[PDB]
Amino acid sequence: RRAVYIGALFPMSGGWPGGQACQPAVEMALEDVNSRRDILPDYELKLIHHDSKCDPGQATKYLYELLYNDPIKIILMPGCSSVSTLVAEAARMWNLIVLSYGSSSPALSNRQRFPTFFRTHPSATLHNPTRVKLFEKWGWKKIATIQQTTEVFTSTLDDLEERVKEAGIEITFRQSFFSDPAVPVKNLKRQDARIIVGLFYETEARKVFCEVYKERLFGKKYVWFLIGWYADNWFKIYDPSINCTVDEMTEAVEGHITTEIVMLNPANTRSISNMTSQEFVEKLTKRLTGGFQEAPLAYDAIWALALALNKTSRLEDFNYNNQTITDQIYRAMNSSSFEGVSGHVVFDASGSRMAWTLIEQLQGGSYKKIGYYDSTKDDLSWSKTDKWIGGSPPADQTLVIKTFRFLSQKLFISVSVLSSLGIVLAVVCLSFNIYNSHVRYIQNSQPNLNNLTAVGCSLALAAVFPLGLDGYHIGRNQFPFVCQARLWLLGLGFSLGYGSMFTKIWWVHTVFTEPWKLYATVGLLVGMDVLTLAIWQIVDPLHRTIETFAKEEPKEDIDVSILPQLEHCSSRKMNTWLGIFYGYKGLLLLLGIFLAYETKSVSTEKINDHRAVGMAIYNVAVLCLITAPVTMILSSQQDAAFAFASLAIVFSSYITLVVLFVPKMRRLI
Amino acid sequence: PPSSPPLSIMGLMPLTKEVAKGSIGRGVLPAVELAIEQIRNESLLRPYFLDLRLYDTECDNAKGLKAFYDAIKYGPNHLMVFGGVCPSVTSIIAESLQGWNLVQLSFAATTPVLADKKKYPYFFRTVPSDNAVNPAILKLLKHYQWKRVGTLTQDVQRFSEVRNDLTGVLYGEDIEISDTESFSNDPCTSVKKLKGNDVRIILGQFDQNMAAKVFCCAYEENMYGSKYQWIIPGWYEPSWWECLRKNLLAAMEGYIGVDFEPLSSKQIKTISGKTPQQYEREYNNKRSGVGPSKFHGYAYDGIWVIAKTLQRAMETLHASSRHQRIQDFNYTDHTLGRIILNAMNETNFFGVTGQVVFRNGERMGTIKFTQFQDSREVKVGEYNAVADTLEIINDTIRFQGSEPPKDKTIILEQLRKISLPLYSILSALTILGMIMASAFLFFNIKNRNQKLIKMSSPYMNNLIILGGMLSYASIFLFGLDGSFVSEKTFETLCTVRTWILTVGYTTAFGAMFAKTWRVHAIFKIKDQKLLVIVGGMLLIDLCILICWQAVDPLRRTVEKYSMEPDPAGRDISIRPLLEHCENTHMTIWLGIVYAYKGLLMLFGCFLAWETRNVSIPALNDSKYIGMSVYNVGIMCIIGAAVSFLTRDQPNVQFCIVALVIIFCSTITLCLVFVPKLITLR
Ligand SMILES: CC(C)CCC[C@@H](C)[C@H]1CC[C@H]2[C@@H]3CC=C4C[C@@H](O)CC[C@]4(C)[C@H]3CC[C@]12C
Ligand SMILES: CC(C)CCC[C@@H](C)[C@H]1CC[C@H]2[C@@H]3CC=C4C[C@@H](O)CC[C@]4(C)[C@H]3CC[C@]12C
Ligand SMILES: CC(C)CCC[C@@H](C)[C@H]1CC[C@H]2[C@@H]3CC=C4C[C@@H](O)CC[C@]4(C)[C@H]3CC[C@]12C
Ligand SMILES: CC(C)(C)c1cc(C(C)(C)C)c2c(c1)[C@@](O)(C(F)(F)F)C(=O)O2
Repeated sequence: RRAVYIGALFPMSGGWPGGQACQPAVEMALEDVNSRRDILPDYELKLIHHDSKCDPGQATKYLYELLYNDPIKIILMPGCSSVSTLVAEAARMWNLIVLSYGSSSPALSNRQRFPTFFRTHPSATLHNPTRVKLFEKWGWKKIATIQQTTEVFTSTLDDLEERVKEAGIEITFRQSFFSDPAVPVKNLKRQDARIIVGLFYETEARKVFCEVYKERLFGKKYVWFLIGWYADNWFKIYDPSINCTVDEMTEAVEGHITTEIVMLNPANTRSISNMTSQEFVEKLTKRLTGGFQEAPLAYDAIWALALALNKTSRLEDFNYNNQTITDQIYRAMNSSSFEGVSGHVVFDASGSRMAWTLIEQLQGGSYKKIGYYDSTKDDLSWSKTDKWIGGSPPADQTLVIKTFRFLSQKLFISVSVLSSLGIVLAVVCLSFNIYNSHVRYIQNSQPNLNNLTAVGCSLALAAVFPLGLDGYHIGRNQFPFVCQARLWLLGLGFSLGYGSMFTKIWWVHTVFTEPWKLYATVGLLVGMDVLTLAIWQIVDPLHRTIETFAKEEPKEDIDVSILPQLEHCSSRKMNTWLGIFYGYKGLLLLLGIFLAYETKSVSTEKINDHRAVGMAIYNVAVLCLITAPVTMILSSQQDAAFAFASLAIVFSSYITLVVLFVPKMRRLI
Repeated sequence: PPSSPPLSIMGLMPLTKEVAKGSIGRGVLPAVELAIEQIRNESLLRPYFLDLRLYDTECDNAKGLKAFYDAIKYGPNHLMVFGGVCPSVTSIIAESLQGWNLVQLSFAATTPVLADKKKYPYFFRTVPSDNAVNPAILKLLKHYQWKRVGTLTQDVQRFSEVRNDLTGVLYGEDIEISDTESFSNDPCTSVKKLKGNDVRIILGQFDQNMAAKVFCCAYEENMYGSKYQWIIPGWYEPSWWECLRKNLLAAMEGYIGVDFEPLSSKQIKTISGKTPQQYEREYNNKRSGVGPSKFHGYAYDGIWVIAKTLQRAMETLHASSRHQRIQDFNYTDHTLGRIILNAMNETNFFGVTGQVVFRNGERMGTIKFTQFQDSREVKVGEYNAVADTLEIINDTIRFQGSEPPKDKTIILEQLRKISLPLYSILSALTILGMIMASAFLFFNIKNRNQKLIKMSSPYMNNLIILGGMLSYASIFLFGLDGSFVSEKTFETLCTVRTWILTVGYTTAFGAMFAKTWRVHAIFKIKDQKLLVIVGGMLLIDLCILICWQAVDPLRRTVEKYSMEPDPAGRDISIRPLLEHCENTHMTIWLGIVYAYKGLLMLFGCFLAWETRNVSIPALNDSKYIGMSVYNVGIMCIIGAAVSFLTRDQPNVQFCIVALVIIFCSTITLCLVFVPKLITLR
């Protein structure tokens, strides 16, 4: 029939006015036990309580009434976290014990600095190793945090820091504040970051996001992690202290995320008290949405306490100044362990009796589920109900895509048509002259070499085919087999036919002012160019090379900047090596026109080809003299170097060989 | 004092000498009792007298808190509490007072967070937090006109709050806050992000032991010289530095530290009738071998405050009963605490620290600016803030350079200019072909009467070469900008810069066309016919000219590059600038004229296809004309394209436009009229 007083500290406003009902809840749990006889033969556990508001000052006052003018106590049951953090340091000038049911400030695990403190609400560190998972999942690496600067959190966040430095994640921003939360978010938006973690309380948060809408932080790339042990509607409620509406956060918070912890045993097993969560909840609703998820910890705590008291046995024969009873009961609790409503109710420093967590999303109006998780196995159960306005997670930075500047393939085909026509004409006149290859106005001009001429021109006319194309879906893997193809193809096409006529001209000075000396002269000529090539060609070959311009501002997508790069084969000494080569080749026709200036109105009647010969030669020479510096200089604009480039060649052939045999054709008649 | 109670003081501080802060616990007191003895010798509070009950705190919150409770229960009704030095205890006590109708005052709350009366209403203090330095800093910046900053802190309550006030005070004060970072323990992953902006200024609001790591990474990124000035608090322990010794000692030297001032600098009569020098003499005589304080005279000022504000309080209408209800007060007269607070909200007077007054709670006070002058610290100036002032003294400060390190960059404009000699080289070549033109004039006009003169009325050809010269000296007008130009009439020339070209080419290319047209139309007034032809051609000329010149036709448009320039070797920035001009709409007014002249070519080439079946060799050389025409045709079109596709690099835009024209005009005309000298010779 003995009985012992207790005092204990609860909420009614502020950070967590949830134990409104826990107070009746523990009253229920209390009247549970004095009914039973295995509890205490003599003692009947009594209570005192006071409102605290989670304002430590008022709490300090009520505490003073509790000890100084209050009945003899031994043990205390507080609520929110700051308050415990206080009273633990406060205790040991009385040698008390204390236990909290709600508070998660991890720093309290320091058994040394805090000898006489016990928890059951796990240290909130478990929230974190959840989080990295998503950070490993959706490929996120750079972050900003804000926080209210109480002890409860700062250490939590410092724990975050290392628990991702194991995975090399970066942190690149922090902030802080006490009650004027306005400015650091304004600081954030001007550091442009996409991700947010928050770690704070309700009556801060309403103010926070109220301000946040007035700087437009939501929607596509403004993701927020928060905390889950708020109410389910916290933001909807009247704020008498801002200039905001409802709908603005009803639209602005959209997309955000929460995490919290499962407390009960989710299973279905008879308790020690012949109870289970189902009938538990029924009783709570019977005794009377907000402040409910968290109560059971009492209905574990005090049971554990009284079990300590069955273990231990004078009790009313107590003093603060004594020290021995505390050590007794403290060893008791160090040893204390069993299974109860929440689960394997046992104490340690890791605060990790539990393992099972909860994820939660919000999708337009209220809170919903996505999956669950357990950390011991890194096992993640999912449900596939997510949403993003966009349909996939954004990524903390506008990522750069390195495309290529295409070559406008829609136009390639046109000049390709021109190429085919030139080919037709080439082979036409080819088989033409060789067919009717017996006459005096036909055979007395050596048209074999003219056939060669058209042939080389056909080769360089093919020169559209290889080199007009890289920057579309053409090769992407093996350029060099086609890259170098411009080179071999060129002179084999170009210089040959070009010199094919030159030989003809060579006699008009060298002879008039045979055709094995001649043919081998051409062999010497071509092979001269070719060996002077190969010394640089097969020794110093080229390769596909990439170049890039300045970064740009695309603005043709959701959010990603464009960094174009270009490509074309070149070696490191293409400054003068390549233009002086062009010059070497050009000197030939420079002298060719000198020979023209000689051989005007000097027919000699042997070979019937001088007149428009020189004309065509001039026509070519100017085109080369032009196109070399122009394709050289105008390379960085790859898009239309090709524009002049081969048109020249086309407007060579299509206005070179065309002239060659048309009068000869008309010579038939 | 037997008539009255000893009026309450509840004194809280270190008392032992086990803790270093224990220093302060006794390093201040004797001046406190000194003032007590003064007011004993004066006895203002007649009929009343004062006293204090001292207790221990030890800055382990348990002991001090229990001690507080202890002085409550086992003592009289107290009214006012003095002390609170360690932060954690005062940040506790602050909120517990609203429940007992108290007020407190102390002399160490640098912990700024206490400003929120809505949280911690009944608190007061004398010493200025780190919060009330920012005004000074602002004014400093104004007085040097530094106007760009790179903030930096480290994430804890006591500094982050400073930052989150500074951001709030510079609203409407014409300076920006560009960059920002923060860090917990490892700073260096930030300073280089900051160096990436090359900014010239540092604020730093961070605790002691981290400066090592700070500057150890600074040197490894080398921020020091003149261009980098720094601001730090000054409350560090002097000689605080004991990765590299010399590296720092060379690097750091020349920063600014800043903090609260200990004392004034001026020996004016006080409230007591005394002076600073008197105060410190009384101090050092009052002690023998105890460490010296710095937050003591502030304390003394506060005690005088307590006195005079008490006197303000008891000056009350109902002094009859209140002069006893002092005594029977039972911790609960809410009205009383309201009375006291309303009283002290407007207390105001002088002491060792100048005047001392309150704003929401906080002192208006006095400030020490210091600089680190070659292995020691020295005062540099002073900032009274209540009058929003400043005082700085020459021959005291120093920079490593001499000038105020400007805060942005070596921004420079550097209007580009094409071709130093290109105004000269090719222009002289033009003068060469020009003198050849005049040579042809001389040796042409000489003969004027001969078998060749009748082959062609050479005044037509004189007109041709006239347009030749005109077209041909057009070039220098493109040799214009950069040097020899600031007049802004660039648009004026460009009108001419096309007018000339158009006319010269037009006329001097129609002339021989018409020569041979006449030869044909006679063969298959004579000269004024062709003046009529070109007076009609004027209509095309001027009509297109002015249609282009509808509004202006020429808008001097300065185009800006990426501002990506750093090649001076002078630590500067030159935003590359260039010019251009269009009808301020689109480039359509040009293919018109190119087509108009291609039509001249083609219909003129009707004569060409005639000549291809004319039996040419009678009197003239349209053969000499055709090569010219094909040549110039292709060349002009190339120039036209390549120009507009490269309005960008002008360095060549002026070259190639020259080479086209010079080849055209010269190696057409000259080596065409040469035959007309072969003939004579
Ligand atoms: C003498 C003749 C052969 C010269 C003709 C010049 C031709 C080749 C030029 C003039 C106009 C040009 C076109 C301009 C517009 C377009 C539309 C674009 O979506 C595809 C390219 C295309 C179709 C261009 C291809 C090349 C083009 C047709
Ligand atoms: C005698 C012949 C060779 C002269 C032909 C002049 C050619 C090279 C000129 C005339 C029109 C020009 C084109 C005008 C429009 C465009 C569309 C643009 O998106 C890419 C460049 C491109 C495709 C230009 C490339 C060069 C171009 C094709
Ligand atoms: C008689 C005919 C063939 C002469 C025609 C002259 C032509 C070739 C000239 C006159 C106007 C010129 C164009 C002027 C403007 C542009 C736009 C630019 O972005 C690409 C080049 C391009 C497209 C030029 C190409 C050449 C061009 C089309
Ligand atoms: C190259 C080749 C076609 C032989 C040629 C080159 C010239 C240039 C003066 C431009 C060098 C030339 C002629 C022919 C003419 O016979 C003419 F027909 F153009 F008149 C002439 O004297 O000028």
